[PDB]
Amino acid sequence: LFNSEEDVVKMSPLPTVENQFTPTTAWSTSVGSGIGNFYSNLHPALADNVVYAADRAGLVKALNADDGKEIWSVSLAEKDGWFSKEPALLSGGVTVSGGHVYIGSEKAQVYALNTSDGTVAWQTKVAGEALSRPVVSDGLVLIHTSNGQLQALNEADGAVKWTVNLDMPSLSLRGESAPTTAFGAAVVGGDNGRVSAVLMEQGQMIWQQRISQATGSTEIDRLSDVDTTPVVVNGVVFALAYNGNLTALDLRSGQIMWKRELGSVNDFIVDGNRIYLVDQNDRVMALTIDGGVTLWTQSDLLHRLLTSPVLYNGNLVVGDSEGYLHWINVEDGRFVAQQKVDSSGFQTEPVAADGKLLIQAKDGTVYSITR
Amino acid sequence: FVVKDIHFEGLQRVAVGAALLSMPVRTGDTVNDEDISNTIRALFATGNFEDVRVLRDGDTLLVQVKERPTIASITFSGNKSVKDDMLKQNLEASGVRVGESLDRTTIADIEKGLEDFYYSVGKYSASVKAVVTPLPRNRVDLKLVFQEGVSAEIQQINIVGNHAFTTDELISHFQLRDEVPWWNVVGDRKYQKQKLAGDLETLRSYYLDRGYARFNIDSTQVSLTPDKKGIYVTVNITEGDQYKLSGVEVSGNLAGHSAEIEQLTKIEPGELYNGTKVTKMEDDIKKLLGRYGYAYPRVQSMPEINDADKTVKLRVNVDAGNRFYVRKIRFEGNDTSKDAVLRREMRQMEGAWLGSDLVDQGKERLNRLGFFETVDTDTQRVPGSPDQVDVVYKVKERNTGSFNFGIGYGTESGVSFQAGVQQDNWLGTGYAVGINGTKNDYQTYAELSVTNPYFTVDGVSLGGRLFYNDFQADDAYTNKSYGTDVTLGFPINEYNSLRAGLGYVHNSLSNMQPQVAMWRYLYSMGEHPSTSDQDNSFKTDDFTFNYGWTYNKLDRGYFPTDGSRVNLTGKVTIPGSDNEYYKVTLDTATYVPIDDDHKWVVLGRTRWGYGDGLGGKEMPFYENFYAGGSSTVRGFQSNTIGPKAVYFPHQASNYDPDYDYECATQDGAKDLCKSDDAVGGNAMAVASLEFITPTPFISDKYANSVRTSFFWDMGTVWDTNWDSSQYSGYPDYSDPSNIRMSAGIALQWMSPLGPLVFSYAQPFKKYDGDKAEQFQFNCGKTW
Amino acid sequence: DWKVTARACLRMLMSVGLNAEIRDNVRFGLEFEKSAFGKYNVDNAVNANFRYSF
Amino acid sequence: KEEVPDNPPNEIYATAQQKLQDGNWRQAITQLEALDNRYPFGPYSQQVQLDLIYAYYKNADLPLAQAAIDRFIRLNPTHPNIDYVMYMRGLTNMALDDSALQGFFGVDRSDRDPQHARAAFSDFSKLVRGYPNSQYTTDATKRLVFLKDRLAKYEYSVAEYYTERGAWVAVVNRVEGMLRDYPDTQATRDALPLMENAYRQMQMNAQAEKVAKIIAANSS
Amino acid sequence: SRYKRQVSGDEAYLEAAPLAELHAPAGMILPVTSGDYAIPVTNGSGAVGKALDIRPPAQPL
Amino acid sequence: ERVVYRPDINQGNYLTANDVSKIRVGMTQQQVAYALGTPLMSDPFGTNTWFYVFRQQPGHEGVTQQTLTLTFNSSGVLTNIDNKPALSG
Repeated sequence: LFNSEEDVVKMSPLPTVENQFTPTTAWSTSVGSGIGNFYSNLHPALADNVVYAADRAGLVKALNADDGKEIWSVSLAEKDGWFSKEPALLSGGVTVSGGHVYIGSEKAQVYALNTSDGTVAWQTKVAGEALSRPVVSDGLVLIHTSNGQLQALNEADGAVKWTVNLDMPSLSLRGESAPTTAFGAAVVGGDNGRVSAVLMEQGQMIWQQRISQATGSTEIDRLSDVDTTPVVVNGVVFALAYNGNLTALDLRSGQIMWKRELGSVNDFIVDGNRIYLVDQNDRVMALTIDGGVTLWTQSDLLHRLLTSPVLYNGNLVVGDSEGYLHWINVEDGRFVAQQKVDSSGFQTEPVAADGKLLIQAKDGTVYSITR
Repeated sequence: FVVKDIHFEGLQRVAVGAALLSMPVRTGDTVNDEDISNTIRALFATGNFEDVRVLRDGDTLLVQVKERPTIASITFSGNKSVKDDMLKQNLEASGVRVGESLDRTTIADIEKGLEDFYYSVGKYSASVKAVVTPLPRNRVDLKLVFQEGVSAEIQQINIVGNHAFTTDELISHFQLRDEVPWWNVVGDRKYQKQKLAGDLETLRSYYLDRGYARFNIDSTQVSLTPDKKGIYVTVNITEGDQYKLSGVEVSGNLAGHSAEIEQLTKIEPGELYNGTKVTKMEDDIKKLLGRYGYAYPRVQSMPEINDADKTVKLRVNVDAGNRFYVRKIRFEGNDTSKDAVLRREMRQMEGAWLGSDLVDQGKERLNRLGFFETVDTDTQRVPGSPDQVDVVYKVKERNTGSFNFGIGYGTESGVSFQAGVQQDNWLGTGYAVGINGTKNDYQTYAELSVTNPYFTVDGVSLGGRLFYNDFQADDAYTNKSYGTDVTLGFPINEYNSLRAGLGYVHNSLSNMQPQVAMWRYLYSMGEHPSTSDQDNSFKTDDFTFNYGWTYNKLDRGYFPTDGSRVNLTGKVTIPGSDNEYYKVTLDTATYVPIDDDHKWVVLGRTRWGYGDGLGGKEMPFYENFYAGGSSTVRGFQSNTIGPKAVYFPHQASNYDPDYDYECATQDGAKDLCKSDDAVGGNAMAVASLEFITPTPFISDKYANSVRTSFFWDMGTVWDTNWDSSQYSGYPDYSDPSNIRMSAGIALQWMSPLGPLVFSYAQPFKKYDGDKAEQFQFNCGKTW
Repeated sequence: DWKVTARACLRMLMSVGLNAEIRDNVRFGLEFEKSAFGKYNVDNAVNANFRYSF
Repeated sequence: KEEVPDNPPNEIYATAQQKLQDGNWRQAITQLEALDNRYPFGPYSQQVQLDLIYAYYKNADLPLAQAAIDRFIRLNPTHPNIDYVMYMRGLTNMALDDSALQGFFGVDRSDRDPQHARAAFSDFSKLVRGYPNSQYTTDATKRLVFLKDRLAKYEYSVAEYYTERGAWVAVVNRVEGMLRDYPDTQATRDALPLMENAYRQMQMNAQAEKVAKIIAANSS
Repeated sequence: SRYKRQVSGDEAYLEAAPLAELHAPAGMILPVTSGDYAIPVTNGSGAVGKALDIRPPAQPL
Repeated sequence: ERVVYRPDINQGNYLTANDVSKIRVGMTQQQVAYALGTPLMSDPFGTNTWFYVFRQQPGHEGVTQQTLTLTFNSSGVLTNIDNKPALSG
């Protein structure tokens, strides 16, 4: 037993830097102790110059967006005991709609904290732990739990209106990809490749569709499942798979258009039919318009676990799992800029609202970043 | 077309007759191209080598297959966490094993077939690169290399849907662990699909013993994050409600035996449902019918849960065979082990009926025997008779035996040798003759146990033993004792025994300091040493007679929470010894639970054994009782509780060992040293009560392997008759009312390497002269 | 075959050590025992055994 | 091992045959299995299997040799010298018994799992009844006379613990199963006084007089 | 090296007690046998003991 | 009453009080094989007599035996059914 824990991939050696912007951080504020090592999406929201936060064990704050001072540091924890308490596992990005703040949890709970003082307005238990973001859609609070269910809560006070059941494989990847609104509908994703198009009012499924190939092996090589970000624009519906091509669907019929296989892992973004992705290897492949050219790609960030793109004024900002912030360009990205080393690792989706560039670390150290 | 000449050119490796018989065509047959296609199919199916071509122009059929290197010289690369033989037997049962003429269209196939095994082990990398180098004359040296990474780690096993019960207490009784600290080791973060189906079963078996009758697991999902390093598991419990037991009515087909079953199925009205008291009632009916001549008892029970009330009414049915005779016993697999030792460890007579519990409880004794690795069993029906069966056991030896040899260093005591061999299996029957040796710079120990456990074969043992001790040491005495002993092993029943036997020992001690505490042993027994010289010696010949009765009702493996255990030992030298005395030793370790939950218990252990000589002669000082240390009275130093010895002006100690001996040695105290380091008196009486509480405060996941406790120790060791003449300048040592209580706290700890016992006591009652010390972290305590 | 186990406690209540069995169940243990030879002294005698399981 | 330098020729089997006819098996076993591993198809491929079985047997090899024999029997069960391969297969089964201890031969081992003696008597009988005009037939009968007696002494030894335990049906069954399997051997005319101590122990004095009518008339 | 006695060959199986049949007395019957039974003599001139040369066939041609 | 150790010793053919009472004269050698079970000891000394012995040694100081001995004639018919429910001492 000389030494265990070897390595196989030996990710990128972090090549040189060509700084031309020198981006700085205006302020920073720690929020409790974050997830640390548990894989769960948790990004900070933003409303009228007030950026919120969250935590997997405790408090959820409402720090200012210009100074960084607390407004209401509610605990939202459980009861106590002899000399210790038990934490409330929270997951799912924070969502803001008016004066409500919905936060899912891993104990089948959905908190509805207020923005005034942080007092919970209503609470209703669901089936299965919540791992997706609560999606506000004309009142409905549709949430994709980690059980293949699409329960759509009400906004006023609980009132679970309707749930839709989806298939689940023997061993699935993740229960992400909460649905999105599309002309009064819900284009949800789902495991095992299937992508449903359930309705908004009651949930009558209009059509389903297969997204990729399977049967490569017993369980491992058929892990393909769309769980990233179902997006719709100009009638075309894209939805990123895990192993095969992404999507080419329609609102009404849903027939398969161009089926470019390039790009199959996480968080595609449409900004004028210029779809940037990462695919099973952390390379920024600026995908084509509709099939073919695949204009350009990157090779310096191979096997360095990155996050969702940010698109900060054209520049494709994206952070890796080591805490670096290598800026990219929009026409021919060759390391336009890069930031210093932010320790503790980056594993959450960086939010790109108007102005600031809030991003949460693996413990919670959100930084407003400018240049 | 009629073929006239069969043309086979080259005949590389396939036999000529095989090539002739593989072709459905011969000389003088009329066929078409379809039969040619069937011949191509046959050449493809024979699997030797298939580069074929067919040409038919005149009167002969020109079918020829080209040779190719398509042998099986597998070699393994530097795999890290996998044994070299597992992949060997895998490829043996599944392909490329020596021969078989592996083709080119199977490399990727075997690569995937081997990668799906690495996936099963739990290493989700599966990087295999297999190349084949061609050697002359149809030979290939296939070499495969592996590029594996770190395996998967069990992440949180958080459960959704559980009420009135914390999430951690449930996982406390689970097998798949998700948080292993350096504190202790109970499991490991390693995924096992077979182990999940046992955890999902023990969860139901644990949640059913409280009255929660309704129980249905909706779904159990298992997932993994991208860049797979962790695995998440989810369990969806649905509790429903709590119910109580109402009726245990029985009905079915019994041979007029309900009169004794209604006494085994009666229940108290109002009792809560118990998920493990029904499995026991079923096994208690499976035994009453088996004891009456029924081999395989079938018992089933369906609970009739009535809604709108807390009532469940079980209905039980039984049916148990006809006779199923078992008149045969065969043992196979044992080598160099007599058959006669295998038939004595089981309770199953040949020619009698079959009992489903006897043939299974015999396997337990065969396993507990010791020199066996795997003991299987099989019940086969003989042809003909429909009831007579044969039971056979398949055993495998373990190759018992050892040879210990150790050498020490210059450790301020001298070089120490050690040599021992027992092998525990002398010749077939199961004798345990062994020889030992602990040759230190002062010690000359040697063991000669020739024990025999089944003489007069009913369960009674009989064992002889010789020994030689030369413990040259100091007291302020160089001893040398050699002898032998032989005792038996009368077994009464389970958790009960009784030993009795004879003995003999000749002991000679010399170079001892004249302390008055032990200076009446010779003055009464013949001798009369002088008060000036010290070189005097003394030796006796003893004829001992030992006896005792054992009792161990612990009802637990190594963490007792109930029961008791008592043992006595004696020794009498009746007919011919130079010193007559008797010494008893009684001690108990009873446990008492305060409630119906094995978490709050209180135990109490006492020790006794007062013994004085008879016949006008005192008891030897080398057989006295010592008390103290972290074993009996925590808070005091090692075995220093008895009466303190004192000397007189006998300072001729013959060139004092320079601080090895003190307190009126050659250069010690001239007058009345008033020694410390007491010597234990004949009498002894200690007792200690101890509460046990759950450990505050750690997570409930691993809060069942600490077992902190609050104890309260006390005891006394006095001498029944010290003196009463003019010795009024020292504290009286004959008063038994000299107890020294010492309470504190004890902290057991099952470390990743064995158990340890931590205890910080505090003696709050002591008299003049007491060696006090704390923080005694003694380990190895498992009794 | 290096297969150390590093056992600790499986008169001495001491001797943390290892078990270096390689070929034929022959070990190379190195115990660190600390025994009481008199009444109150536990000093020394670290040692190493052979453990030939013939 | 060793790098045996066989260019093509049988000059590599010549030195192996010389070492086999030299009282040295362990060194000549690799020299045979190498030629077997690399050329098990040509003219020097039939004799190599027999010469390798003979080298594995004289080297006291484990069931690997039995497997090598069962492989020679499976491929080509037709040979004018086939009676030797069955004799060797029976010989390994017979030799797989005599251990009697860890490393010594001092005690009469006759009651230690006699499953290999029954796995050799069958093959020896099939050999002696199939080809009765061979040259290894005279020793087969002389070996069966001892092998069947050895099973008789195992039956007599397993029918003795039950007569002292107190179960007088098991010894009756084991002597009934011995009087119809090995009647004319030893350890069978001595178990008759052991069936009489049971028939008389169950109040059958009207049925033990028949046993004490063969004991007193069919023996000394 | 646990089996070294019956490898080089020895006269241990030889000089065994012969197989004498058992003749039932007049009036009673014996438990007739089947299965394990010594085949007829089938005598010849083969060597027994250590004189028989345990060797593979000559060439074998 | 030396109470040290004596395991339960039972020897074959567990009989009852409702199974023996069905045997009558001359039915066959077949219904007797399925009414009580196959016999444990026969008489190979040239006769069809079957021995149904029910003997047990329960615990300490106890031996009970029941020697149900019946003999069938040549080719079937039973003629000499005999029952012994007491251990003659």
